[PDB]
Amino acid sequence: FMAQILPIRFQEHLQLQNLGINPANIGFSTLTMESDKFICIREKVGEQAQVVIIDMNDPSNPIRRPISADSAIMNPASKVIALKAGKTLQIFNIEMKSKMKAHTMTDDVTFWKWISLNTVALVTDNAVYHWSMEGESQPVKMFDRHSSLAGCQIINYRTDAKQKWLLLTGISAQQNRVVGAMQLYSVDRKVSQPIEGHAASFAQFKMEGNAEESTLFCFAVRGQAGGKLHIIEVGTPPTGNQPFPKKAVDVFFPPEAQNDFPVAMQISEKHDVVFLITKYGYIHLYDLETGTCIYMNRISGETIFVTAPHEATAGIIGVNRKGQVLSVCVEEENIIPYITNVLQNPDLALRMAVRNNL
Ligand SMILES: Nc1ccc(CN2C(=O)c3cccc4cc(S(=O)(=O)[O-])cc(c34)C2=O)cc1
Repeated sequence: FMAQILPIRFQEHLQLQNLGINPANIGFSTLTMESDKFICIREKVGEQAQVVIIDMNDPSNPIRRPISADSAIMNPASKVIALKAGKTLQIFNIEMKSKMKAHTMTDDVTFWKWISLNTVALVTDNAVYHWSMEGESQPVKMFDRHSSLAGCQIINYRTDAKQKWLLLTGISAQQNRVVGAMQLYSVDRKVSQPIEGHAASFAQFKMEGNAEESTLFCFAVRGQAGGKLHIIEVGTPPTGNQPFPKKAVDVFFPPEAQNDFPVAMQISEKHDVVFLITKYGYIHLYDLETGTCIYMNRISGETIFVTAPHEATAGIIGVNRKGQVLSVCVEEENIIPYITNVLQNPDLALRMAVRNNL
């Protein structure tokens, strides 16, 4: 019943191999997508190291520049790029063809990522720094890394909106398992919490009855106890709010997917939906308020190794290993019909409609 409609809209936006990208460079170490505005790829043509920038507003005309850099990350909002070559970091203004800032670290930066329109996060072996692209300021140490992450491949770093709750995520191979290790740091309390987790995100959510938004932390894991998803409030609740009751639900893997696990998460605050992507290319949607599982399907034949929020649709956009750029968002006309008649969850249908009416 109602097989003709889904609660989502799947889209393919590009195929990177048709834009002259070599498939060997379509991967985590060489292809970055810091937001839905740009894809940046490092490639070596002959002996010449190049950066290719694909503007997602005009993708058919990608720009190549010779640049020697071990990593290249575009700003989420503006035509600004950060480049690193060993311990030396530079940020450039593309439009004005000019250096903005530079810094030389004393420790190697194993992982970095833009966390806002103006700030880069730097992860060394022993600490995490935030670096403004503005003014003269050097990077500022935010916290020391927790021992639980020693030896991990760092795969993500993100923060809540107010940059008071900071989350570093790595993974390690423990025999034939991929074990997630997160470090949640409170800026205000100066406290770290180690957490076994594979993918996470923050979100603001205004509870019925509350005048102020709650800051939520959502993470997913597949550990020895199976797949789990948790949704918890972090930090002091605004004065006058009731606290958000913590949610803990299962994350389903079919029997043929014993080695699948979560790899990416983005949240729609417009729809209060969590998007989780798995290693095997499955997407799951969960209600942010309750953790109820709305939808699961395999949407990609290849692993999706990078994701961002998809702004215009409040969805999730990603790149897979073959170079498909794909996205998933709420289908706003069909989601409530699906919840009503396929999930048979009228409580959720009502909550969604109450929010939509505003
Ligand atoms: N297509 C494109 C890409 C990057 C830029 C920004 N940009 C620049 O605009 C730029 C201007 C002048 C010298 C530069 C040197 C270097 S590097 O030698 O340190 O890798 C990098 C840059 C640069 C640089 O990235 C402008 C246009």
